Amino acid sequence: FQGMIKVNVMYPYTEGARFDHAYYCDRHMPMVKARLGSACAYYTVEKGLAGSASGAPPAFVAMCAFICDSAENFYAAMYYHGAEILGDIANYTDIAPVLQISEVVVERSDR
Amino acid sequence: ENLYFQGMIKVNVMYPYTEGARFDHAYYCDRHMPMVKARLGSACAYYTVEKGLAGSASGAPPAFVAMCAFICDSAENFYAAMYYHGAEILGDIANYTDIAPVLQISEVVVERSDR
Repeated sequence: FQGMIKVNVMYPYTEGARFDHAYYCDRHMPMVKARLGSACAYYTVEKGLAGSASGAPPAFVAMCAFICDSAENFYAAMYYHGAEILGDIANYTDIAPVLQISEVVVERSDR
Repeated sequence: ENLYFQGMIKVNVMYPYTEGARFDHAYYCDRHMPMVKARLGSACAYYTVEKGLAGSASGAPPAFVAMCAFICDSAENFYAAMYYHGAEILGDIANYTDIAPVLQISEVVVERSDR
């Protein structure tokens, strides 16, 4: 695909499953972005709070997104730096994430 | 700093991909989303929209056919808008899809890493 893409990493919520949010934001993500370099314009991070119903847990305990100009350049970066990136995951979680690549339709409505 | 969480939130609406199911991406983007934003008013700073292309596996479909996010300064303001306008918002979903979305509220930890 040619155009702006959004690579989503979405960790499903499970009661009692470990997800070290501080490590994820403070250590892991900055390292991942440093290795990705120009292959990612910016990243986003979020912490799940709730689902739709009152007291419903969120579907995902945590999520991130990598906003990139080229899907090809993103995958090439993930291939080359995969040992190091994948090797750091166990330091914050054992959850296997849902992985998706999407076309950015509206990056942000106000711009 | 604060006694309870009252920071920036991200409201995620995520439509699971279902083989052959209907999803009018044009209506969703140019009719539905601008209407939802109009009803949220100042409760939402901005919204985002995306179309699923693929999953991790080669030729694998995406988990979600379409996703959006409403970035809001207050959860309480978002919910107030949903009490006043949620009936209308939900009533419009049938005009572009029969897929029941998954809704999630998250704390924005990093809004964008380059800012």
